[PDB]
Amino acid sequence: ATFAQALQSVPETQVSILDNGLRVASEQSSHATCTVGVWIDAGSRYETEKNNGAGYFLEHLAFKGTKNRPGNALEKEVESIGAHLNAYSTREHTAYLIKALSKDLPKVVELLADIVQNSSLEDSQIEKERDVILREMQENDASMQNVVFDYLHATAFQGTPLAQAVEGPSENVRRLSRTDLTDYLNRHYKAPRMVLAAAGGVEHQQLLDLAQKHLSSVSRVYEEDAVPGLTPCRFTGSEIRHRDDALPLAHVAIAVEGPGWANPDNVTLQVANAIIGHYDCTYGGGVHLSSPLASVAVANKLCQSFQTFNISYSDTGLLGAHFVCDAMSIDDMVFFLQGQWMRLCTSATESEVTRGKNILRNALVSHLDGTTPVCEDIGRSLLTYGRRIPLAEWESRIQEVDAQMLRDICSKYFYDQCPAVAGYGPIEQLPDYNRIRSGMFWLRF
Amino acid sequence: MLSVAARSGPFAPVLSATSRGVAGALRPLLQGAVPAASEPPVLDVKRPFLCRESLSGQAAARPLVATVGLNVPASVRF
Amino acid sequence: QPQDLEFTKLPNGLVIASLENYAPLSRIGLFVKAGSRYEDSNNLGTSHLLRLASSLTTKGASSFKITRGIEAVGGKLSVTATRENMAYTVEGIRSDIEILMEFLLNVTTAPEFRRWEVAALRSQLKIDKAVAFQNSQTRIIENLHDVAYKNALANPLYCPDYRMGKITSEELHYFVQNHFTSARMALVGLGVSHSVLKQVAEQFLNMRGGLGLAGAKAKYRGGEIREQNGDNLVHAAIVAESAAIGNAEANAFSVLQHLLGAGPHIKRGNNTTSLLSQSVAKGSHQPFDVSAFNASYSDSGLFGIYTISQAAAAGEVINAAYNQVKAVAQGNLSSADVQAAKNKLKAGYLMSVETSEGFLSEIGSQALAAGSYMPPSTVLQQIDSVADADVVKAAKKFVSGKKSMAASGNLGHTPFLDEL
Repeated sequence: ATFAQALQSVPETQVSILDNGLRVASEQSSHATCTVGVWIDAGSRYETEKNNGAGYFLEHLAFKGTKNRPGNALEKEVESIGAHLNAYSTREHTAYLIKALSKDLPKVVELLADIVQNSSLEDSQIEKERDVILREMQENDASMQNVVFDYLHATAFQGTPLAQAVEGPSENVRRLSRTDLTDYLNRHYKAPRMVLAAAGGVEHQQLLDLAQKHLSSVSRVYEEDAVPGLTPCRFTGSEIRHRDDALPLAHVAIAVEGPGWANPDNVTLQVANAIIGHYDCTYGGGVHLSSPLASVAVANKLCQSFQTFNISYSDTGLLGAHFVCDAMSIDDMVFFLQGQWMRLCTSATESEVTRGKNILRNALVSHLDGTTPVCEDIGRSLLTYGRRIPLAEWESRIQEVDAQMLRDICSKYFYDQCPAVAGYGPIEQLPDYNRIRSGMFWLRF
Repeated sequence: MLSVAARSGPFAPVLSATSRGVAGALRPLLQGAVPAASEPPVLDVKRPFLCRESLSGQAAARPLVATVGLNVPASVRF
Repeated sequence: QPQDLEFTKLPNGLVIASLENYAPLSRIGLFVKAGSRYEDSNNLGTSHLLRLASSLTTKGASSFKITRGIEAVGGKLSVTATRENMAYTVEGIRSDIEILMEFLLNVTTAPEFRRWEVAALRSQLKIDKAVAFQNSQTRIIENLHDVAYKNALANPLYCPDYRMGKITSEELHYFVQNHFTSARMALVGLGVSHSVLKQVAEQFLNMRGGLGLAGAKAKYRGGEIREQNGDNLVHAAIVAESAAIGNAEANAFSVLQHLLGAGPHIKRGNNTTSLLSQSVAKGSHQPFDVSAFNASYSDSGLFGIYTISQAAAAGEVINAAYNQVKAVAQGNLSSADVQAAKNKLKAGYLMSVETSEGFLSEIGSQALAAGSYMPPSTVLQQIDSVADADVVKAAKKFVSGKKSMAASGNLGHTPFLDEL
């Protein structure tokens, strides 16, 4: 019962393609429940600064009434069977997913076929959701990490569609019309950019038959033959700082340019993140934490929390660290963080690499647990890689990483690079961009 | 006898609060001092709730569950 | 491949449940009947410090060794506490699960409790209580239990402010020696065989005494605490006594909860089948959120209504929800709504046991409460056995029962218990 044959024992994701070109993928388990979702390759990266809130406003409007299920009927027979309905939008993907029982598997599928295909976008509902979205952005203004990550995207991807937020600016929310939403639907809800994913108690032939019966004969043709393309986004080494001294804590994110989805170096970079790790003030480890940054943050009482991120988009991304701390510690925190990066560029040993490999293995195997994250991973995998990468392949790519190539990849993506810095709060002691840029290399090396 | 000092004998300084704007010639008995009360910890502010749509789900329905971890942030479920 | 859940009660009372599903990630929990309900008024907050003391020095493994070994193998250690029981869960891959097994058993059964470590850890007690009390419904649930019970369920999950700086090591030793005994523990494993789990059970879990201390039966008082703190939103909870765990009527109460609304099913939905949301939403033009609160403990129950509303319209929201439950109690309900509530309850249970953590929590709770493993099909069968007249009886028991109220916010328009 070793780890290798245990990862071989995971069931294979079965993928088929319909006539219109939409992918249908399923993974079967012994659970009595299931998660069935639709993943669309559409987001704020596909918007041209006149419909910047379009995908957000459509996912607000998607569950409020369709042509065959007007008004609140769709609510009534999604929750008469105890199913849960969820939707989210990133900068590159959109997901509509249902958690239900296995025996309610057909109706759920046609409910999805009722949502992404025959949505009715009523004008008074448009006004109500416009007000709802305006005050929901007002709610999101007071969450400092969302503001900091939006600032980081805006200063790292300037002049590109990757800088803008998923919600868009408030003026676009005030002036989006029904015609622009229908144009967004008819441009981006195309069959070759849709994956119907299912996980749990799902029979793949039954799912394929239901997708043939319900999801066929949709889209596949641009009506004016205006095929859109995804241009590369320029990374800009820059800094944004929003100083506001009345806030109790300060949030700072520092990132560099990532390689993208298709680059295998992400795996190595993930191990690097596992060496630095994360910390929060409620952690029980204290000073004996294996991460040197977390141990020195406990010992010197520096940060409220820190975390490392590797956000990947189509051949680009942000690889870095976010920390919240009080003002008087900020610069000192930056110093220690940069030191850890240079340690990973210069003096990475095999013990911390083995620890990071074990942490990454445990992290991905623990993340793939339950029908919802498995279906979520299937949807992202067929949208990004074009295939579902098996977990044994992930284990092989982890186990091929040693200290030498970790040093090489960390030096290629970290050493002597211009970062993107976002800061919010009492950020007076946040150092200059020149000091941070000087801290991104070592004179001793 | 229509006063709290004439009708409530021992409970005169607890039903009445007497401050001095300008101090008199005689010092008051029991001067008193504040022995350096501790500072509450500084926490990041939570998002508010200004629509019904984000308030939906905030009401508790299950017993309180607390969870701590070695390298996992502490959480509470309702 | 998870062929059978295999179950064994040892003669010292220790329960062992294991399931070899051949999963790549083994998860092992120890469930102890040593919650916050077993403290009296002399050692309040001891269970909170015991929950935070999972990474201290043990006689067999130091704190540095425990933290470094657990993070070196990539696994994790978690403590989950309710008012009734505590659970110590360790998580790892199969090839180094056993080092985590001595770590888990050393922490749970042989603490050293050095006084300088707990003196360093009481600041963590203060920080953890502040982080937990950052949001208002935690304090509402704490105040509601303190309202509802005289003893043995009204003890707080988090340490009181005066008890910080005063919990000593011998109090923790007394609590562990009186409550972490063999007849109140269940060792549950997912991804391990029964033989390894039973041999570490006989090699570790045989040195403890017996049934330990009894308890105090959790008698009911009722009342009201109103905490004026000037929030923009008023949080109110009105609860009454209900059935305990193991009573059939409690199942009916669960159905009644899903008759009234136990949470949304659509991200940004209107809650069309929620009776409380339908009754309140027709008279409110400003944001609100109303649900049914259900809490069943091994000797007691608490069923009620949770409301979050504006300060100026708390009274009409509370009165509309209470009138909706009163209308349910007078036999005004549809059988289709009872069937939908049953479907909601069954789907919620099957989604709760979907993950491995929820599955092992369910197995440990069942082994502690009843000493046996009940299959989910039997759980759904006894859910389907509930009559609608039982739901009417549960609503009538809530209506005719003595109420308990915990409120917070700007309570200038929040009604009192006699004003309902």
